[PDB]
Parts: sequence; C-alpha cells; structure tokens
Amino acid sequence: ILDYLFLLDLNDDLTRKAVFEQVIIFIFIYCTMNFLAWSTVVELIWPTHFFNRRHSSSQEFIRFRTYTEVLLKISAYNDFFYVLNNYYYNQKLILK
Amino acid sequence: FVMYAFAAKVLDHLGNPFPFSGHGQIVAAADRWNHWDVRCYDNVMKALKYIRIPTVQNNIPE
Amino acid sequence: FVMYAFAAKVLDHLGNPFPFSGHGQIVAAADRWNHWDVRCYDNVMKALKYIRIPTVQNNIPE
Amino acid sequence: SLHEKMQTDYLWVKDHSQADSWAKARTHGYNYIAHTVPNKKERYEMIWRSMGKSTDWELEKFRLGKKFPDRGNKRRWFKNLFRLIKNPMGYIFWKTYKARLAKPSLIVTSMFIGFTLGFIKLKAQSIAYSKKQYATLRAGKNIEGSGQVHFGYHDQKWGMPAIPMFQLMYYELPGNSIVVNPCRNQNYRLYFEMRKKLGI
Amino acid sequence: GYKIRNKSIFWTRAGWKNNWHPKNFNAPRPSYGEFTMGIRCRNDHHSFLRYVQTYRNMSRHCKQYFLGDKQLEETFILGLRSLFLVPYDSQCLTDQIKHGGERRFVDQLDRDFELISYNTHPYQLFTYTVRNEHLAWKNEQYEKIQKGEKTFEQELLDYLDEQVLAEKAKLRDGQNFSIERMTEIALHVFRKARAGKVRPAQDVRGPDGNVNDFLEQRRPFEHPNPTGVTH
Ligand SMILES: CCCCCCCCCCCCCCCCCC(=O)OC[C@H](COP(=O)([O-])OCC(O)COP(=O)([O-])OC[C@@H](COC(=O)CCCCCCCCCCCCCCCCC)OC(=O)CCCCCCCCCCCCCCCCC)OC(=O)CCCCCCCCCCCCCCCCC
Ligand SMILES: CCCCCCCCCCCCCCCCCC(=O)OC[C@H](COP(=O)([O-])OCC(O)COP(=O)([O-])OC[C@@H](COC(=O)CCCCCCCCCCCCCCCCC)OC(=O)CCCCCCCCCCCCCCCCC)OC(=O)CCCCCCCCCCCCCCCCC
Ligand SMILES: CCCCCCCCCCCCCCCCCC(=O)OC[C@H](COP(=O)([O-])OCC(O)COP(=O)([O-])OC[C@@H](COC(=O)CCCCCCCCCCCCCCCCC)OC(=O)CCCCCCCCCCCCCCCCC)OC(=O)CCCCCCCCCCCCCCCCC
Ligand SMILES: CCCCCCCCCCCCCCCCCC(=O)OC[C@H](COP(=O)([O-])OCC(O)COP(=O)([O-])OC[C@@H](COC(=O)CCCCCCCCCCCCCCCCC)OC(=O)CCCCCCCCCCCCCCCCC)OC(=O)CCCCCCCCCCCCCCCCC
Repeated sequence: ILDYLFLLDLNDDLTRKAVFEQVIIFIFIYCTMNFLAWSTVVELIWPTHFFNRRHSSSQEFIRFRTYTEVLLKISAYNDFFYVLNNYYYNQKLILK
Repeated sequence: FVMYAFAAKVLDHLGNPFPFSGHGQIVAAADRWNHWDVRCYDNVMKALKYIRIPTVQNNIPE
Repeated sequence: FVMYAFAAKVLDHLGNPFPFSGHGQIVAAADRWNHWDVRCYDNVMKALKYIRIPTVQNNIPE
Repeated sequence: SLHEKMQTDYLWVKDHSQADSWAKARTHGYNYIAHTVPNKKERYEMIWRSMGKSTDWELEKFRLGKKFPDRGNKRRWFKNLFRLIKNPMGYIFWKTYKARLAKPSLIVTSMFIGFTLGFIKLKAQSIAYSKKQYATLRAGKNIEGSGQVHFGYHDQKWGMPAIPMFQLMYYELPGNSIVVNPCRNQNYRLYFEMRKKLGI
Repeated sequence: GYKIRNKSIFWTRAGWKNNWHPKNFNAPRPSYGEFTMGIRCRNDHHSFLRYVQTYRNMSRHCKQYFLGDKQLEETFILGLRSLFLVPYDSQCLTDQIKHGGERRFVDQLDRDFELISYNTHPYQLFTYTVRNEHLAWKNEQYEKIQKGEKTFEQELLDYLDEQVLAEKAKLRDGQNFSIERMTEIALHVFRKARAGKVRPAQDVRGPDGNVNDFLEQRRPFEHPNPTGVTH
C-alpha cells in the first residue's frame, strides 16, 4: 500500500529516470565476465594438485600419509589385499 | 526421417530454416480487432495499406 | 633500391602500378590541333566539355 | 558392466551397412587415395600388394574381372550432416580437437571474435537499410541500383569504424529510446473527472 | 625413468626450496618502543590453545555421525592426526613462515571445522561412502558364513595354501622359500582371477595397440541394422 512499492513500476519509468533499463544490461555483462574469469581461477587448481600428489615425492624424504590415504588403506581395501596379507601371515607367522 | 517430416510440417509456416533471415507466414482471419491498438497511428496505416505509384519526378511525396 | 627509385619516376605519370586498374596522367599543351580528327563528332565534344547539372526531375535531357 | 551395452548404444551411433560383407567388392584402397602424405608411395605399394595377392600376382585376372567402387563410403556426407544436427557442438568440438591443440594468443582470439562479430553487426545494419529502401519504395520513390554507396553527388555514411576512437564518440541509435511523449498520461485526468461526475 | 634436468629447479630469490618466507619488497622490520606512538596488529599468542580446541572440536563433531563405530573412530583419529601433524614434519620450515606460521595454520583449520560442524566437509562425505561400501562387503561375507558357504577370500587362501605345499614338495634341492617366490605365486593367481571377472576395461590398449573401448570399431563394416525388442 505504501509508496515504496512504486519502485516495481516499469511501465512509466520513462517519466522519472529511464536509467534502470540500461544499467541492468551492464550488470548482466559484468556477471558474465566474472563467471568466465572466476570459474577459470578456481577450477584450474586441479592440474597442479593432480601433478604434485603424484610426482612431488622423493626418496630422500619421508612421504607422510594423508587423511584420504588412511581411510582408503584401512576401510577401502579390496579382496586381493585382504588375501595377500593373511596369506603372508598364515605362511610365515603361523606355518613358518 | 521422422524429424525431417516434422520439419516439413513446420517449414510450411516458418519458411526460411536459417535464423535472422526471414519471417514466418500465417494467414489469419480478418476481424474488427485487427491492429486495434495501433489505429491511432497514421504512419502505420500508410505503410500497411498504401502502395504509392512513383512519378517521373521520382520522390517521396512532399 | 635503384629499380624502386626508377619506378618512382615512372609512377609519377602512370599512377596506378596494377594493370587494368586506371590510366596514366600526362598534362599536355593546348593547341589548335587538339582532338583535330574528332571535331566532327558532337557526342565527343559533349563528353569532354560539358558537366551537366542534374535537376529535380532526375533524368538525362530528352 | 551391467548397463554398459545399453548405455554405449544409447550414447553413440554405429554403422548399419554391411558393405564389406561381400568379399570381392572390398576395396584395395584405389578409390580414395591420399596424394600428399609423406608416405604416399608406401600407400601405393600396399594397394599394389593387395591387388597382387588377390590374383596370385596374375594381374590379368584383375583386368578381366569387374572393378567396384568403395561401397563403405556411400551416403557419408548425409551421415555427417545428421550428426552435426544431432549434436552440433559435440561434432565441432571433436572435429577441431587436433586443430585446437595449438592455441593462439589472447590477442589473436580477440581479433577473430572482434572482426567476426563486427562483420555480423554490419550485416545486420545492411539488412535494416534494405527495409528502409523497401519503405521508401512503397512510399512512392522508385529505386535504381541498390545500397548506400552513392555513385553520384550525395553524402555517404560508411558505418562506424570498429576501433575505440569512433566507438567512444559515436553510438548507434537505440530504437527503444524513442518514446511516446509522457503528456499522453495527462488525458487520464478526463477519466478521473468523469468518474466523479457520474458518482462512481 | 625421467628426472628433472634443470639444476636450478628449486631456486627462489629467497633460497633453495624456500616456500616459507618468499622474498618481497615490503619486508618485515623491527619496531622500537621508545619511538612508536601507536600500532595496528592482529598477531597474538592464542594460536596454541586454539590449536588444541580445534582438534577437540573436529574430533568430537565428526564422531557424531559415526554411529558408535569404534574402528571408524580409531581410523578417523589416525587421519585427523595426519592433518594436524603437517607443520611438525613438513620440509617447509613452518617456524620461519612470513608472518607467523602458527596463526596461519590455526585459521586454516578453523575453516575446515566450520564445514565439519555443518556435516558438509568432503572428508566426511568421503568417509561415509567408503564405510558404507566396506560394510556392505563385510555383510556379504557374514551372510555366506552363516549359510555354511565358503567366501571367495577363503577359496583363494585355501587354493594358495595347497600351491605352497606343491612347490615346497618339489623344491627339495633348496629349502629357502623366500617371500619373493611366495608373492609371485599369489600374483599369478590374482591375474588369472582378475582376467576371469567381467570387469570394465581399465587399460587403454588391449593385446594389440588398439583401444579397448566400444568406439574402437573400424572397418570392415559387418553389422546390420539394429533389431527391435521381442514380444
Ligand atoms: C511417367 C510418370 C512418372 C514419371 C517419372 C519421371 C522420373 C523418373 C523416376 C526415377 C528417376 C531415377 C531413375 C532411377 C535411378 C536409380 C539409380 C540408383 O540405382 O540409385 C543411385 C543412388 C545411389 O545412392 P547411394 O549409392 O546409396 O549414395 C550416394 C553416394 O554414396 C554419395 O553419397 P554422399 O554422402 O557422398 O552425398 C553426396 C550425394 C548427395 O550429396 C549432396 O550434396 C546432395 C544434397 C541434396 C540435399 C540438399 C539439397 C539442398 C536444398 C535443401 C537443403 C537441405 C537442408 C538440410 C539441412 C538444414 C539446414 C542446415 O551426391 C549425389 O548427388 C548422389 C545422388 C545420386 C547420384 C546421381 C548423380 C548425381 C549428380 C547430380 C547432382 C544433382 C542432383 C542432386 C540431388 C541429390 C538428391 C539425393 O540412389 C538414388 O539416387 C536413389 C533415388 C531413387 C529414389 C526413388 C524415389 C521414387 C521414384 C518416384 C518419385 C516420384 C517423383 C515425381 C516427380 C514429379 C515431377 C517433378
Ligand atoms: C555452413 C555455414 C552456414 C551454416 C548456416 C547454419 C545452418 C542452420 C543453423 C540454424 C541454427 C538453429 C539452431 C536451432 C536450435 C539448436 C539449439 C541446440 O541446442 O541444438 C541441439 C539440438 C540437439 O538437441 P535435442 O533437442 O535433444 O535433439 C536430439 C534428440 O535426440 C532428438 O531426437 P532424435 O535424435 O531421435 O532425432 C533425430 C535427430 C537427427 O535427425 C536429423 O537431424 C535430421 C533432421 C533434419 C530436418 C531438416 C532440418 C532443417 C532445419 C530445422 C527446421 C527449420 C528450423 C526449425 C526451428 C529451429 C529453431 C528451434 O534429429 C535431431 O537431432 C533433432 C531434430 C532437429 C529439429 C527437427 C525439427 C525442426 C522443427 C523444431 C520445432 C521446434 C521449434 C518450433 C519452431 C520455432 C520457430 C520460432 O540440435 C537440434 O535440434 C538441431 C540443431 C541444428 C543446428 C546445427 C546446424 C549446424 C551448425 C550450424 C553451423 C555452425 C557454424 C559455426 C562453426 C563454429 C566453429 C568454431
Ligand atoms: C582462408 C583462405 C582463403 C579461402 C579459400 C579456402 C581455402 C581452403 C581451406 C579452407 C578450410 C580451412 C579454413 C581455415 C581454418 C584455419 C586453418 C586451420 O585449421 O589450422 C589449424 C589452426 C591452428 O593454427 P596453427 O598454425 O597450427 O598454430 C597457431 C599457433 O597457435 C600460433 O601461431 P602463430 O604464433 O605463428 O600466429 C598466431 C596466429 C596467426 O595470426 C593470424 O592468424 C591472424 C588472425 C587475425 C584475425 C583474422 C580475422 C579474419 C577475418 C574474419 C572476419 C570476417 C571476415 C570478413 C571481414 C574481413 C574481410 C577481410 O595463428 C593462427 O591463428 C593460425 C591461423 C592462420 C591462418 C588462418 C587465418 C584465416 C584468417 C582469414 C583470412 C582472410 C579471410 C577473409 C574472409 C573472406 C570472406 C569472403 O587452428 C586454429 O586454431 C586457428 C584458427 C583460428 C582459431 C582462433 C580461435 C577461435 C576461437 C573462437 C571461439 C568462439 C567460437 C564460439 C563457438 C561458435 C558457436 C558454436
Ligand atoms: C599483484 C600483481 C598484480 C595482480 C596479479 C593478479 C592477476 C590475476 C591473473 C589471473 C588471470 C586471469 C584468469 C582468467 C583468465 C582466463 C581467460 C583468459 O582471458 O586468458 C586468456 C588466455 C591467455 O592468453 P595468453 O596467450 O597465454 O597470454 C597471456 C598474457 O597475455 C601473457 O602473454 P604475453 O607475455 O605474451 O603478453 C604480452 C603483453 C605485454 O604487455 C606489456 O608489455 C605492457 C601492456 C601495457 C598495456 C597498455 C594499456 C593501454 C591502455 C589504453 C586504453 C585506451 C582505451 C581505454 C578506453 C576506456 C574508456 C576511456 O601484451 C599482451 O598481449 C597482454 C594480453 C592482453 C592483456 C589484457 C589486459 C591488460 C591489463 C591487465 C590489467 C591487470 C593489471 C595488473 C597490474 C599489473 C602491474 C604490473 O588466452 C585466451 O585467450 C584463451 C581464453 C579465451 C579468451 C578470449 C576472450 C577473453 C574475454 C574473457 C576472458 C575472461 C573474462 C575476463 C578476465 C580478464 C581478461 C582481460
């Protein structure tokens, strides 16, 4: 009911400023430009991460286990890993 | 083949398959409400109705 | 460099270096024998001398 | 896997022709020959070897036998057209992958896009000028020739040079800015006075 | 294999392999009390206790969704410690970091716990997926053992036990059954078993140089039109 709702009018905007119809064009363009730029910056951290986690280790340093490698080793081993461990344990620790 | 037959049905009305090239063609019924909201404008009536005949002095009417 | 300098001397008269493009430009002396063998033709005189002024009825003179 | 055969068939199209099922019609490679590759002469030797093994190196049998075209290349232009319509961006992406491995600079890419979009912009204005000439024709002025590059004694307007100097001084006429005068809204005063007179 | 040939690969303007204090123009400089009027600094001595509280928060808030799985809690602890032990073992001199390494890591871990408190951290979602896939396989084995059936893992273990007896019964000249020989016996059985399963193609190229995909169908053309469904 208040006069603040008059701002929703675009039929007669040419009677006050007629500026809204041109500024939102820039805002849509500015959003598109930042979409292309920011998506490039954030997404392109993967080639560095994919390379470092696979080539940055050296034999004169200790490679320490990360969180994901702790969970995968303990809670995501396959059947062959389970067999090979017990196969080594039964033959050498039990049966000698 | 099916989409080619369906495009044939549409292209009878659309005409030109390329974009930004032409307009579709639809024959509509003639009633009293044709152009009802532009009857006030004179230049719209002249552009729609009148095909003027060029004279020897080839100019737009003064 | 020498042929380029010599071509500069010629192009002051020839003008356009490409073939089938234009004509050379030579300023000649005005004497009584200019166009002496085509003085009989009337259309040659009108093409050379007269720059007609187009009117509102834009047509060649009848 | 379980859903592999169903999904692979749903994703891509296979060849339905059995052109190579017929033995003698199979080509030796002499129908579509590569002419400029550096191993060109090795291709011809393999074609010759294929022709010699088919006749046990008695090529008179090939001369008397019938020669066939490459039936496997039939309707290949139509099949590529249908893939281009089915997935135009996927067809363009994979057909240009090897070419897009070499990426030009940001400047060259910007020049390609700028001149291409600038050319389309001039084409759009050229189309709009043709509608102006049609309105001029209907208004009673017959038109000899066409275009706006006046040969005679008239002023021309070439169109905005697509460089920042002219793009800062000039801008095209926005049709949406030509409006009805707002004094039209003052006619509504007649309605408010009539409603009060009629006791509405 | 292949080694980096550039000898100056790890050279920076601040030294060899320096990723703790890179060289820049605005370098840190000391402040003198007698000459300093006022100062605006955000450094403090609160990172130590914030480091302790952050570990307790991350541990306790993640254990909310473990459903009392004791093995998962102990596994998560080992993983959580590996995240907090980064500055203590890294090659980077975390004590020589530009503007305080302790503050930097504490603020970095607080961003992790904020995601953990909402149960949206990717390490959490990865843990639930890995644990569900693990328990589904353990439940499959339990149902086969209750039914008196032998699990696939026991069949290989029993098959591998009789292979060692057969090899050590024929190898009488030498009596040193090394772990190398024990390994290649199992791997020979593992390859044969892996090749027996109907697995999706993992390697790019099969026995030939050609790829093992569904797209690797070239001429000759010998397939007819696709047939429809049967009634
Ligand atoms: C008495 C009353 C009745 C009177 C009847 C009178 C008429 C007689 C009827 C019969 C006439 C023909 C006689 C029998 C011929 C049989 C020959 C044969 O064995 O098959 C050869 C031929 C072999 O083809 P193929 O080996 O399988 O593959 C072709 C190659 O592999 C190549 O494949 P490709 O992938 O490489 O593509 C290239 C291809 C075609 O590629 C193209 O580029 C052509 C593009 C055409 C389509 C685009 C047109 C552009 C306008 C539309 C735009 C499309 C936009 C789509 C995209 C949207 C926008 C992005 O090149 C060709 O042109 C191939 C055409 C056949 C070769 C003939 C020599 C061609 C040179 C002449 C070229 C000019 C004509 C082209 C017409 C093309 C029609 C297919 O097959 C046929 O020609 C089939 C035709 C038989 C159809 C019978 C239909 C029923 C007949 C009755 C119809 C009634 C009509 C009534 C008319 C009324 C009067 C107006
Ligand atoms: C050479 C330089 C000059 C080139 C000039 C350009 C040529 C014309 C291009 C005009 C572009 C208009 C774009 C239309 C909208 C497309 C938007 C889209 O997302 O497309 C995806 C869309 C696929 O998505 P989908 O909807 O899921 O369809 C797949 C379904 O599985 C469908 O089921 P299905 O797979 O089982 O069906 C078989 C499949 C394969 O079968 C075929 O493709 C053969 C059928 C050919 C029929 C003849 C087509 C003639 C043109 C279409 C009809 C005229 C225009 C109709 C209205 C189009 C505008 C919506 O058919 C299809 O792929 C879809 C059917 C195609 C449309 C058929 C029906 C037409 C009427 C549509 C009615 C709805 C709108 C009402 C009218 C609105 C008017 C206001 O593709 C299309 O539908 C057609 C795209 C055609 C545009 C590509 C043309 C070639 C590329 C242009 C040149 C590029 C140069 C740039 C190079 C840059 C290098 C860096
Ligand atoms: C065209 C010949 C005459 C026609 C007769 C037909 C001849 C038959 C052949 C025709 C068939 C092929 C056509 C040519 C294709 C190009 C050849 C090729 O494939 O080579 C591989 C070629 C790889 O190049 P490369 O030599 O191996 O290595 C380049 C290195 O990166 C770095 O190399 P760099 O460091 O040494 O130098 C950098 C730069 C070299 O610097 C440049 O190339 C300068 C380019 C500056 C801009 C030029 C704009 C062209 C004017 C277009 C404006 C409209 C035309 C009308 C208005 C102007 C009138 C003149 O590299 C290049 O760009 C290499 C391309 C150079 C030759 C091609 C240039 C063609 C320009 C047109 C000439 C005039 C045509 C007039 C139009 C006639 C119409 C009647 O593929 C490319 O990537 C370059 C092509 C351009 C790609 C630029 C990025 C475009 C991205 C667009 C994204 C937006 C698209 C959105 C999707 C659309 C909707 C779905
Ligand atoms: C704390 C340090 C500072 C802060 C650091 C933080 C910076 C963050 C960097 C993050 C990078 C952005 C990440 C997203 C971009 C990815 C997409 C991309 O565009 O990469 C291009 C990508 C990389 O290009 P590149 O071949 O590797 O060359 C890279 C560099 O150019 C290098 O190659 P180059 O060495 O051979 O280049 C030589 C250079 C040599 O240049 C020079 O030696 C001197 C240059 C002086 C410029 C003179 C200015 C004159 C001004 C006159 C103005 C008059 C008119 C003004 C009218 C206004 C109203 C009055 O000349 C150039 O060619 C420069 C390239 C064009 C530069 C355009 C911007 C210039 C100003 C940059 C503002 C930033 C200032 C930072 C402060 C730095 C202070 C040290 O190539 C592509 O084109 C593929 C993408 C397709 C793009 C086509 C469409 C582009 C539009 C969309 C782009 C994305 C949205 C917009 C983002 C910003 C783009 C302008």
